[PDB]
Amino acid sequence: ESQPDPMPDDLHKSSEFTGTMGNMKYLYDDHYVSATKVKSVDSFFKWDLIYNISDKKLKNYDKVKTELLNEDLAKKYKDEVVDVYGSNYYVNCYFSSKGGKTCMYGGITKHEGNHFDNGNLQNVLVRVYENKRNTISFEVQTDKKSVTAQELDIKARNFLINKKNLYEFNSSPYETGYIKFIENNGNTFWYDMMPAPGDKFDQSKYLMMYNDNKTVDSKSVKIEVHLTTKNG
Amino acid sequence: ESQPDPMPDDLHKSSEFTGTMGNMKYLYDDHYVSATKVKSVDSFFKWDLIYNISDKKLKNYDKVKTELLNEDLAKKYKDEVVDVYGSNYYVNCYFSSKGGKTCMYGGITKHEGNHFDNGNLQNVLVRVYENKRNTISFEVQTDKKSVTAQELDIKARNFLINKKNLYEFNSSPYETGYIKFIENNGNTFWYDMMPAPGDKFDQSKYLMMYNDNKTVDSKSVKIEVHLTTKNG
Amino acid sequence: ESQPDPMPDDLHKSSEFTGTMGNMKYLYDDHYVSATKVKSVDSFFKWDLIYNISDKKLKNYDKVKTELLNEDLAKKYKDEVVDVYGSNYYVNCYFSSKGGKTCMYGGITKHEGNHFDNGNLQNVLVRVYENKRNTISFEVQTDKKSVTAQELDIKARNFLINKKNLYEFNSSPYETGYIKFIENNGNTFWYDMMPAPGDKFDQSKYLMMYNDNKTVDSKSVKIEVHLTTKNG
Amino acid sequence: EEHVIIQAEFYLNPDQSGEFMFDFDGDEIFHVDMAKKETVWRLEEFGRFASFEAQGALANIAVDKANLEIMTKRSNYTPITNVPPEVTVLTNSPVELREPNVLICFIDKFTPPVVNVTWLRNGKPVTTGVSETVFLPREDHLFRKFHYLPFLPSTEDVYDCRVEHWGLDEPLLKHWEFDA
Amino acid sequence: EEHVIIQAEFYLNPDQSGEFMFDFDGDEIFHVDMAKKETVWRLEEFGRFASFEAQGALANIAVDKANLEIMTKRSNYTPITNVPPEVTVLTNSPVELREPNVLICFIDKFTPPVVNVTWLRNGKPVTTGVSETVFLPREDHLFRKFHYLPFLPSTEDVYDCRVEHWGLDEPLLKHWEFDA
Amino acid sequence: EEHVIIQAEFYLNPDQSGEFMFDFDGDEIFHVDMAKKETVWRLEEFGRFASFEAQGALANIAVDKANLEIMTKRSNYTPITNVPPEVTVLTNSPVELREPNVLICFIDKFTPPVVNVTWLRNGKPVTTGVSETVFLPREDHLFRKFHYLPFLPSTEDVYDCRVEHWGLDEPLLKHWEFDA
Amino acid sequence: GDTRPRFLWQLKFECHFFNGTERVRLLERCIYNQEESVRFDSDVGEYRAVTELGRPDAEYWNSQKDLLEQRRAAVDTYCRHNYGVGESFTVQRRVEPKVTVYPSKTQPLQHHNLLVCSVSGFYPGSIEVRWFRNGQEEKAGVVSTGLIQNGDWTFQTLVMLETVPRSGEVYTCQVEHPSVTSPLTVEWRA
Amino acid sequence: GDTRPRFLWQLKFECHFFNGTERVRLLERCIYNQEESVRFDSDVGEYRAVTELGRPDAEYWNSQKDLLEQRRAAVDTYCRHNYGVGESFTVQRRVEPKVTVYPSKTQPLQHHNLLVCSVSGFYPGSIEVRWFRNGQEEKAGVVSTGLIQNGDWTFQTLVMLETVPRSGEVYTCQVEHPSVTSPLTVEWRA
Amino acid sequence: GDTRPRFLWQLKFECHFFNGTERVRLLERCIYNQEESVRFDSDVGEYRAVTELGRPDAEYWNSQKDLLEQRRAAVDTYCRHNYGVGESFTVQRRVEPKVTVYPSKTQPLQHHNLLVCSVSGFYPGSIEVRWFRNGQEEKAGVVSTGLIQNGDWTFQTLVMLETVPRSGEVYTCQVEHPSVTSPLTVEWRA
Amino acid sequence: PEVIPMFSALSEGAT
Amino acid sequence: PEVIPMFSALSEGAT
Amino acid sequence: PEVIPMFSALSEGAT
Repeated sequence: ESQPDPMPDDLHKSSEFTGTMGNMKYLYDDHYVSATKVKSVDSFFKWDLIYNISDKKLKNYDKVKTELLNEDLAKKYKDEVVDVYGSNYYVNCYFSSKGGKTCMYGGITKHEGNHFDNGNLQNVLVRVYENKRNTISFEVQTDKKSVTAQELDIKARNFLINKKNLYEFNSSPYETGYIKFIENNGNTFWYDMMPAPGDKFDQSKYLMMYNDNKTVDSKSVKIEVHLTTKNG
Repeated sequence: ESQPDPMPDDLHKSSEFTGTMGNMKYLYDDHYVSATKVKSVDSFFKWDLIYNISDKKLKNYDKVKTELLNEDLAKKYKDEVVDVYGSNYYVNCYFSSKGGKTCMYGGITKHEGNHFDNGNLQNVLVRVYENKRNTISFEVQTDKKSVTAQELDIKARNFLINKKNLYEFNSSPYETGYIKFIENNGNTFWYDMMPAPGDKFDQSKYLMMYNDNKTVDSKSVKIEVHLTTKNG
Repeated sequence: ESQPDPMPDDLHKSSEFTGTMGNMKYLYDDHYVSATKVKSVDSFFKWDLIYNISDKKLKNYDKVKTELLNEDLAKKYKDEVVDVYGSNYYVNCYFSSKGGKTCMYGGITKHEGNHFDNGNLQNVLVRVYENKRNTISFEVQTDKKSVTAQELDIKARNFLINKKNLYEFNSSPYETGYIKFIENNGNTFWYDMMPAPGDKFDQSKYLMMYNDNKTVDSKSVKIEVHLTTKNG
Repeated sequence: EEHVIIQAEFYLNPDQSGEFMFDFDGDEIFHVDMAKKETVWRLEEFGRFASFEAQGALANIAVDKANLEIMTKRSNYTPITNVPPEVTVLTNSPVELREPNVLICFIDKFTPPVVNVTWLRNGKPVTTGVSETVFLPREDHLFRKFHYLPFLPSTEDVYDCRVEHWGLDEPLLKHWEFDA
Repeated sequence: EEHVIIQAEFYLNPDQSGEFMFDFDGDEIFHVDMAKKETVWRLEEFGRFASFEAQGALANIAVDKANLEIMTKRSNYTPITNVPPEVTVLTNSPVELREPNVLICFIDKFTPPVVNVTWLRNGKPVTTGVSETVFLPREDHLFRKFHYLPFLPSTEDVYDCRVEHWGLDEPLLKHWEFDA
Repeated sequence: EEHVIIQAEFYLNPDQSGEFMFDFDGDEIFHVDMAKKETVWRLEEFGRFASFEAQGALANIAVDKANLEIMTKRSNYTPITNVPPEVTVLTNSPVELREPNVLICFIDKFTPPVVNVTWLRNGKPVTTGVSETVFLPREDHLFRKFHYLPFLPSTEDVYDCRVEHWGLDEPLLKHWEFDA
Repeated sequence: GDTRPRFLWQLKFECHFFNGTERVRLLERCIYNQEESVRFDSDVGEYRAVTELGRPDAEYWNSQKDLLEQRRAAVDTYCRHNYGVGESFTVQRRVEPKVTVYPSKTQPLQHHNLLVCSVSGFYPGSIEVRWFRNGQEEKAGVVSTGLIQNGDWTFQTLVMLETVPRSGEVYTCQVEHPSVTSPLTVEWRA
Repeated sequence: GDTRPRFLWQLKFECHFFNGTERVRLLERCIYNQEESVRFDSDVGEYRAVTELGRPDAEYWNSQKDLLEQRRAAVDTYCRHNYGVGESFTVQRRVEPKVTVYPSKTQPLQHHNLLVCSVSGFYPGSIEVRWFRNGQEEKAGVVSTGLIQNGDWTFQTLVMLETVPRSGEVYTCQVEHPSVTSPLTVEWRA
Repeated sequence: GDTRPRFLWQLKFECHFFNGTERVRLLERCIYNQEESVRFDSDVGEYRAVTELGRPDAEYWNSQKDLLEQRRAAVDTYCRHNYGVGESFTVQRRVEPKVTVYPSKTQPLQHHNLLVCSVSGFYPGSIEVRWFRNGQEEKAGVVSTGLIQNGDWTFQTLVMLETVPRSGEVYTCQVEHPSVTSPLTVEWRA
Repeated sequence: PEVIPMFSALSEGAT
Repeated sequence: PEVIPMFSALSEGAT
Repeated sequence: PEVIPMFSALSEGAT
């Protein structure tokens, strides 16, 4: 079957997080690694792959290490021409390789025949619910037929940050939040959108959820963002 | 298996009935419809049959509608020569047919070869228990080999009314009461003899229990009347 | 499987016994019946056997009745040349037979090929634990390959009485105690070493536990005596 | 106007069908079970705010039958013209995979008030959790009726509402499948 | 008189049977289990109102055996004459279908005190819930005994109390069936 | 001296094995799970008395790899000489029948830090309840390691600790059976 | 097979209420098969045959003073009465609608986006659904499937809107219903 | 097969009580196989051989003063003692009878009705069962199966009554037992 | 098969403590495959190449003042620090030994009894096991399997004693361990 | 509160 | 309360 | 209380 939806107790509450929400916002606000038709060139640990991807933006890195859930997953893509898309971090990003470095998890998709002829992008439906009621609906776009949930998730939150202040420097307008993916085969899974309780946000630990390199069919997958305001 | 005997909580208490017990007495005190070798002539609803039976006594009706538990039961006896015996009511007796009318439930038995040669009647044992102890015992009689439990029940209560004041105008000497039938095959079933709690007795609703047209073998069936006085 | 070890609640407490512990000590302090190569000569009840065994010591008896768990057990050894070893009693020792009498339970072993050539005795390990910790260890000896647990038990307690004051005239230094036997096949069983709660010790009733005539392999069986002091 | 409360009843020969119900703006408030002789509220809570003496429906229905007999004879036994139903299948709400929903089979604009409705899950008859309403009135004097089937959407299951009525030359099957 | 309390005991050779019991107006109060060496009250509650030191029965029984030996020799080993039992089967109370009851097998007027009794439900041996008493005394010095079988009446089940005794040339079967 | 606390770490090419642990008088205090990026205390209670920031091991290990690369090249790619392990099987305590115990497979004096260990109960692989430690340091710079197997003694079961290492020409099997 | 002719007879008492219980009209109607034959309109005051088949009844019932008197007062004793009794759970019954906006699975003509505003599970049936493009109401392109009565005291409806989407536009679906004091809105960000 | 001769020996001490503990008699008896050989009757005061087989014992036991003295006082130390001990749960034990009346499944001679009065589960065994026809006791036609001792401190009995039933007659079964202060009655209405 | 050459690199920081935290020595050592190449000994004060392979590092690291300064103070900031932190559950960890005495399953030379004193499940490893024959310590015949470290913060050891058993003798096994204030003793009664 | 029904009127001949 | 038994007397020769 | 680690020093060339 699929992953059971969360119960209010299953979700992180921003009210229980006393750190700087800006460090969560940072991961999704016009922040991401993107590369097309590349192959890994090294590996730190057997479950990760390293690519030569440069920071077109601010030249902050030219080497990117992506960690996967296990060796098989890393073995699968080691010698393949792929595309990369994910949210990177620097705090506690470590690895040597024989130029700045940056880190991430999952985000790999085979490049061969996974694109649309002539710059055609695929729209994906995202419906936002605030306190159980659909408030706004929109679409995010991707250039891949089979895209990682991470890519879609990142794009959804980028949008919500700008238009719903999903994340602010200190705290958020919402108490709980989770993004749910529904596949055309009935299978569903979700991610908690709030930081773990406490006074410090561990970017590396949080992004590790994109570990599984979960992919979905962009032309048929649907997305639902469920949020709640503290009181209502 | 057979119907589980009643627990004190399962039985109606006359003390919880504040209506006129005389309306219950009315149904069993020298009160009954009886007809021999007749066939239905109409039907109001698919589960009932209507007969041309006259009130030999006080000329109170010439049409009788008997309701059954279901259509099959009504279909079974529709075109048969039968005998009828049951307790009728007038309050809320309704039906049209193309002379007074009266109503009842079940009470039908095939007439063909169900009688005893030369007015011979079959005696049936009835043992009365007051507070778990056999107080009196007697017999009721029927002219049928296979007789409805309703006929036997009616005759038992007619006797108990005259000799034990089973029912009086207002209230009864007994708190609870149920008449139990024991068939030669071990199967048993019982009827509550007291009116439902409340301030009004619904004759029609109460008699509906004779709905199933339950029949038993008169030469082998046994009857037990279990009563209790309020205190003892 | 084997008999479950005792829980503190499963054991008799000497503190709850207000009789004379000397009557328990009596059963194990240089006290026992011993005979080699003999055959029963009578029987009181079908589950017991009677032998002509004299009291070499103080000439207190020349007839011994041993009771078994059942007839089959008595039938098994009735006409066999056996050896006897057990703890006898006199209080409530009853039986007629056609010279003093004494009584006991079990203690029978076939004599044929159950001994060691040239007075060689078999040592058996006994480890003593006081409050869960091994305090002393020693061995008891037997002349039989297959010996009754009763014989071994008796010898162990004889030793502990002299060297650990296991039993004293009035009361014991220990609160609880049980002797556990471990067979080379993993099977285990134990005996409570304290008298039943109360103000009177029933020797006959207590020794009845040796009823089953339980035997074990002397060259491989191990013994553990577990005791506890009232406080510690 | 803004509200209409209708007390509708009928008797059909030779089926011997009788019905007595109350309607509020097109929605049934209750009807009477002629066999158990009791009031059946469309929604449970209604029965806690009001009551109805079922025996009243039984008295009326007896008069209605007598009248049917008179009228039948008065028209020179002119029988009713069968008018076949319009059948539509829909979910009570937008459908989402593995999200509980209810299939609704709407049988409308038909007479006489007698129909046989069955549900089919992948070509096979479904009985679990199905419910239905009694015949509801229409201004044109024909009838409406609803049959429901609670289900869990999936791209594997396909359904059919199979309707039979003397006005239909053959049984009508309305298909439904997840196409959203 | 109005009451008789009897202390009855016996020893039988070569069976080695020993018994020690107390009788009140024909009903056993208790007997002693010679193997477990304990008092067995006929009815549980008796044991809460009185007690008996079982060892006393064991001392007596030993004297009884010695005496049996003396007497056996004194009569020039005159063995006992087997007297076969009268067997009757009855229910402890009037029988009613599916109404719990108990079949009682009464073995009376027999000696020596040794019998084999088995119950048969439809020709097959029954073991469930059966109980029995010890040999009870009679003024004529023969014995009585009761075996019980709790059951649920029915027109399908038939029972038999099968009794074996050296006085009976063949096993005696007393049949019982619902004929009420 | 009386106490030694060692922080030991290593990186192995081309296996890409990395380890970071703390040792107290030969007993591991904790090590860091490089994948989950967390501290794993040898004994649960340690983690309630102290803490360690796992990210620190990850920073070090990255430097250790870079250094391994430099050194590998500096030695003219001189590969390590395989040194086969000494394997011993023992129970953590004296064995008694049906008395819970634990089989310990001690793999010592070997390098490089890579081994395949499997348990065998009567010639078949055992997986239930088995646990193991990480590679522990030795003064001679070789390694030690422990694998455990909780079991219930019996004269029927026989075990084998099967060890594979590039220094062993063939897999080594250390047998164990109840001989006490 | 079963081919016997059927003969139906319906009886209907319709109570029509205007401005609550301000004005009430009772309409008693008899229908033989599919033909209304006779009726009593409280506005008329007596029975009137609707077809020849009913003439006998209109005449016979109008000759019964007790009947006519009862029929004439039913607007009070029957209609206004039952209205007072059921008012709390019928006239006042209110269940808020579930509103969600998403593009249609259709989308025929390419460079166009057909939007679907789904409104369901509501009661009463009275409801207003409007579409807006950047704060101004849309008149054309709007299409509805109509009000659907589910038969369980619940309604639903879909109101589509054909659009030529431009990045930045905000297409709003507005719903006004007796269950809420202020309108419900669900936006589509193009 | 097992054909060995058996040799039995019984010992019985009978305590007979009259008027409670007013008069008590102890009877000690020895029986070889089925033959009582010797006995001690407290009314006699010494052992008496019952048959030649017992002569030696009567003579030998009578020569033992301690034995005779004990036997002579047992009527107090044994009989009256154990009576005091068991009195509460034996002499005073009382369990009321279950009484039910129904016709016999027999009914041989036609125009006759054989009635069955079933009385069971009672204790002690002392009980009086009588039949009455309209208030007057019946002497003839009455037949009993006798008192049945169930062996579990319970008794039962059936008392039939042959009758020539006449509508209106009341045949009563009356039961008097130590368990009840007033008689129990169960009527048969003919 | 997998036959690629392996290349290992170990880094170890050893803190040696004498008299608690009275004297502390830090030893930082680097090992290429099985060869220690360079190290920093707090007693020396700077890095020293252990083999030619490490010369470059000793020279390069000694040229970094910040590094040397940190290494020079680590004996306080690193060693004494972590000792204070782990002291309660390491240096002070105490688990009492399980002691049991029984003869060996061996027993080679006949008229002799080889005794086994089993001491297990204890911590720390420091422990003293001695055998005594009637109160006087045994020097010869004693043999140990040595101290076994189980890898789970537990130790065990077996100390045998060859004897010529004589009825009455008392062979005692004595165990002194930090977990107990007074020695543990388990006797074997010969 | 009780919902009150209107009662059916009998046609002539049906009476 | 204890029920007291009568004790058996031994015949001569059995003694 | 936190256990503090010593940090690895980079060889020249690895830097």
